[PDB]
Amino acid sequence: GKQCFVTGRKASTGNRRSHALNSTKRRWNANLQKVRILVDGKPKKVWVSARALKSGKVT
Amino acid sequence: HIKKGDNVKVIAGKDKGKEGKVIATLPKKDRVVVEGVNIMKKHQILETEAAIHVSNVQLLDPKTNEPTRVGYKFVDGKKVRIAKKSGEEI
RNA sequence: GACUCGGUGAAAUCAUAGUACCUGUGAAGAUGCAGGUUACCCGCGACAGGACGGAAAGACCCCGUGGAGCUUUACUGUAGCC
RNA sequence: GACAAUGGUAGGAGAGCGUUCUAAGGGCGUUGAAGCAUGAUCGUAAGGACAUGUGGAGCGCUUAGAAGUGAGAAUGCCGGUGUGAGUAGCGAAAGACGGGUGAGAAUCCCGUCCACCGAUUGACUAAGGUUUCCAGAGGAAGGCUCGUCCGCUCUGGGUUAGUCGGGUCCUAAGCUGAGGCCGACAGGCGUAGGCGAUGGAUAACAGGUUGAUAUUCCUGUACCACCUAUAAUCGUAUCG
RNA sequence: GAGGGUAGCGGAGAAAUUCCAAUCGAACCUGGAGAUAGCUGGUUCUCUCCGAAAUAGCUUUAGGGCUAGCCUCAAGUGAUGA
RNA sequence: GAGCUGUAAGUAAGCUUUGAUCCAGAGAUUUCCGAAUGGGGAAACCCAGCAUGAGUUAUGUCAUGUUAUCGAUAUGUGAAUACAUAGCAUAUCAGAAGGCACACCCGGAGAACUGAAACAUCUUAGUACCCGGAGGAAGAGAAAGAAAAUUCGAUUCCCUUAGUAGCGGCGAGCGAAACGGGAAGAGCCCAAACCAACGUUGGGGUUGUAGGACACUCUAGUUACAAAGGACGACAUUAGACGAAUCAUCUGGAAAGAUGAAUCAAAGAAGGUAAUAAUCCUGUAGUCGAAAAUGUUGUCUCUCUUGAGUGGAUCCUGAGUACGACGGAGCACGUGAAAUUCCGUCGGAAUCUGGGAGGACCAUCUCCUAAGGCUAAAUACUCUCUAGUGACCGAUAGUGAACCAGUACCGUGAGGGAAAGGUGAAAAGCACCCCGGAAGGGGAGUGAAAUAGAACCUGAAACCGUGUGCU
Repeated sequence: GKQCFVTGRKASTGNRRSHALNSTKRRWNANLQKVRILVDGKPKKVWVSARALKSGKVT
Repeated sequence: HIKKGDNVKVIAGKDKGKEGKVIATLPKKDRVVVEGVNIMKKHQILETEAAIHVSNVQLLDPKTNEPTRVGYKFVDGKKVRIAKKSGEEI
């Protein structure tokens, strides 16, 4: 139940392939980081992806 | 349809063409008891009367004393019963 | 216990049966086929040679491009680890 | 008329019988339809009529159409009934006689004698079963026999607590957990706090009574907590 | 003895492939599901005419297939048959 | 408008023309458990607080209201730590919870048996199972489209294109779209440039034949989208009422059958009547009827409302967006020469001389204007309510269940799962006599029939007994 607070990034699902084309299930996870950001109330620590931290966000 | 305490004529059965007086009414089973017809014997031993179907009796005309059908015409505010083949009120 | 009398009273099995022996014949080991020899009709108590006797669609052997468990320097992958 | 052909497994082709329903036409039937039983009848076959008994209300015939359309086998499915056969068995064990009940008694009641267990076949109670407990009636079925009897049928009855065991007391091992942590979803774990005896704390004994209840009813003698009105002694007492 | 815990791609085992509700080389129930079976068994009325094969080639093939040989029905050519 | 107190008998005691019983609309009462919500719990049980009240000199006891969790709104709200902000105690909320038709729809996650006569790419299959969110429908929907004509103009669904073009250990196999013919058919609102307040709320503005701000002389309530609450009479449901026409004889227990004579029909559909009925009964064709509740509709109320074109100085038209690389997924299309579009990581543009597409890619032409949001109809399905039909079954059939069947019964549990219909038209269900202890039987009687006697319509076979002709 972990997701990016700014954008909403979440893990996905797909296949892992081999040279013989055998397929098994795997997951692509988001590069979430535990960073303190500005909040209206207490400044709390939330999951924010590294892409969201680009373009300029508070910390 | 056929009220109790009336004068009827039997048109079908063992005792056909015999006038009688209605003494009981069973509308759940559609059975009418006529006085003097359909005698029964019960081992208890007594002789009494049995029930007959309402479809085997016709009302008697007050004037001709002949079988007839029934109709309604709303003479008054209430509803009254008349007789076909004539105009006399039953 | 079994055996006789009184009370009560099942089961596996079962194509129909008036169901002999010897020498042969036969899908090559016959109560039922050929030739011969024996044998009046129906019960009760006993024994176990045959009816390839009764339960179990042979676990042995082989066949199926049938299953399952186990092993490895068989092939192709993968959880983890560097 | 004249001639020629006609044994057959796998399999190919053709003509036909019978059952159920539908359309149209035309018929039968309480002076007796279908169904069921018997008969010495008819056609080359599957099959078709007629008569007589039972039966008590529906049913054929002609031409077409449609199909849940034909049974001897699958250690086939369901129901009924035979053979084994009056055969095996009737589940550890000691009964005898007298008197009653009764239609009917080796098996039911009463009395006498003999017999068996007695660190148990005797007396309590936990779990479990849930009316099998008592009285008066009954003998179809149940009782591995019989039965006048019963843990079986019918009709009515029976379980009484301030002190006994549990709750208004307490916590083991475990379970569940407000917030909180983790996790595609569903959810997993866990803090404060609760639930949870097989343990801890806690006020009653003796005798009698019914067919069925007894630290429960009754008799006699006790104990523990709480409330109400004067009082000995008490306003620094007293409760926490 | 009582109250509890460990659940099947899993538990427990002073270790026998031993146990997990009379069943365990991988429990039971319901679904995919009328799984698949080149293998055994079964397949219901009657008459008339004709009437085989158990061979060659290939085959992850040998008790299975395909093409050819041999059987049957209809339409065609017309001495081509023994 | 005359009987009634259900199946169910039967006996009592009752009610009803002063309108019983019954049908329909509208109200009131509604124990306990269950999301269960004061706390606990082995559901249908136990144990409390707070506020009033009923009884006791007083406790004990009882009744009525309220007290769960989370969330959203006002107030009081030291901490550690100066002001504050975590925690906290109150007040309010038709706020949420759970079930439901194992039907239809959209997402997350996602097998194996099987086929390829083995098998791993492929297929089964994005199917079965599970979880989440709804709705009466859901989803899609107003061109950065289809194409190559002297063009069309949102989405959805049916026919055809077509088993074509294609994909494929090029094996098994998978498999389209545009055009064309039809059902149905309306389109609008926001961000920015600009304008005045204290970044907020109002106006303005919505686009490709390029639109708008800015300067220029400049006038249809659509409550299914397009802005959101209410008042005005006509049909339709939820009880019903009228409504034509037949008499004789024969058989028979009974006539509706047969023989004869009549009638009606906007009514010859059907069911019941002692047997087969247009004229015996309930009905049918036709017409009429509504206190009261609930739907649809249409004529006024009511609530909003700025209707047109030439010029383009300058400014605005959606950014970590489009796009690229790496690893995947989905398009009929298995990375392949793969365009078109989604996810994870990392880089990363331009601003109408702009940008995207036309199956790698470049140039020329043509079409269009992404990165914000809503929208009825044609379409799919049936647990239920009313009215109907069938060359569909007729008790081993038809739903597992025609009988009080998800019942008996079996298992610790999830779960599995039966057999059983028929007297007669009418109970008229055998008064009475004889054998017993009773069950049963023989007479008499009721009934057309009692071998129709409630183990009751007909009554085949297997199988079990008695007597006889021939042997």
